[PDB]
Amino acid sequence: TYSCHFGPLTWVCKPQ
Amino acid sequence: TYSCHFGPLTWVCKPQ
Amino acid sequence: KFESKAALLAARGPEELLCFTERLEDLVCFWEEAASAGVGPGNYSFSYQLEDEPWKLCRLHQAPTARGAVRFWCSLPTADTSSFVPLELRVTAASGAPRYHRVIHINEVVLLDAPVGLVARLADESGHVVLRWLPPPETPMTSHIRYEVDVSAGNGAGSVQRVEILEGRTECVLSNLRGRTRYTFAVRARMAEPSFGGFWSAWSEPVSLLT
Amino acid sequence: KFESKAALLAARGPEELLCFTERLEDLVCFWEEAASAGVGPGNYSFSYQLEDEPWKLCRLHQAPTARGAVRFWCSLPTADTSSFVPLELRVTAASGAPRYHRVIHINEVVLLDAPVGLVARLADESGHVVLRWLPPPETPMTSHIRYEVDVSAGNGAGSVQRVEILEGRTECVLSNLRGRTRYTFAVRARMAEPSFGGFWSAWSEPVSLLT
Repeated sequence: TYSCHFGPLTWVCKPQ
Repeated sequence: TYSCHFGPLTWVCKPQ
Repeated sequence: KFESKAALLAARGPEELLCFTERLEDLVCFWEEAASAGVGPGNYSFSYQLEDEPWKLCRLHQAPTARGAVRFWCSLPTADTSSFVPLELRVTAASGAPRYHRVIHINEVVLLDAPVGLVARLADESGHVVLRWLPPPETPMTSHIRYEVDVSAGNGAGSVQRVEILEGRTECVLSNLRGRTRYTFAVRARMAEPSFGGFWSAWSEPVSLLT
Repeated sequence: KFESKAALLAARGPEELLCFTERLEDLVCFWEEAASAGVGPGNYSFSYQLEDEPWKLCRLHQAPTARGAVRFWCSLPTADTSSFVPLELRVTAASGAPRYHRVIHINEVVLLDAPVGLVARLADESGHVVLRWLPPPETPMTSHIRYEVDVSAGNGAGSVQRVEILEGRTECVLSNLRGRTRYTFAVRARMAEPSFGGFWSAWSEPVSLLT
């Protein structure tokens, strides 16, 4: 559903 | 990077 | 009808386009106005657009407000209910005149169903209150939900005492308080920061202990 | 010294393949054994298989252990440190003679660096001690990290007192300690459940305070 990566706090997601 | 979708507890990812 | 009649009378102020999500795959937006002659949905157009997607127009509906005003609404089809992106909303009158303009994040306007299964217990060996419960039914991302416990009752004392609760937690031991006191409890659910945002749910059905 | 020599006289279990991740784009695996006349890293082959990627090889290094045993290690290439897939591991003698075989998940094997900037202060207003620190330097996903606080006291006075701090918190206020005592505090971090798993870090350099 979303595209995520490890950010400095938590997940930075975005809709695929 | 990872493909996550909401889950019961928290996200569910798998590497892209 | 006491609680019911209180609302008819509890007047709010200005109109506003109000949006909210219950699970994270739906979006409902509405507004309410004075009932007026043959002014139905056909006189309005509700246009939305997910950032970088073709502009879209959803179906307006109408139903009455328990107060005699009218309510117009749209339900976005799940497929467009994606989070983490800027959703632009536009409500326009068929004369060309603009009614509302808003930009939102669906992930910041959550309004969960309230918690179920509230059970209270006397932690017999210590002598106190052990508070447990269930999250909004059929709702995801369980380990994001923050809670709020509302302790109260005990004649004349207007204790409506509240204690926050960290996410994913569904148990609280009201360890230290009274002896022979009637106590009634209830609790609210809220999506936690900073990913999500939203509004405080309705109180969960109360539970009464009697120390 | 003392901790080193104490370390040097400690016990020991058998051979065991050991892997761990520090930041979340790296993996180190190693195993120890006895020195050998004519044995080098080129005596075994270290290969891995990141699910549905083909078998690959990692080159071994060899380093002496303070105790007089030798250490074989290798650190995986960045494009291979993916987090939610099974990692096939196998170490074999340079004659195809079998040595090790494990299967892991880089997310379930986190071993973070130690916390930094730990400071202790006396909350003038209430008489309370407030501890502060920062997360392991350059570590991503910091609101998922849990911390444990160690309180070790003066002269003959020391009972073992530890403190659980919830993930995301990088402060803590210790209330209820004896007066004119010397308190030395220290922190250590861990990736919280149920996403990540692993080992508790090393302690941080500590601060000491005269109540």
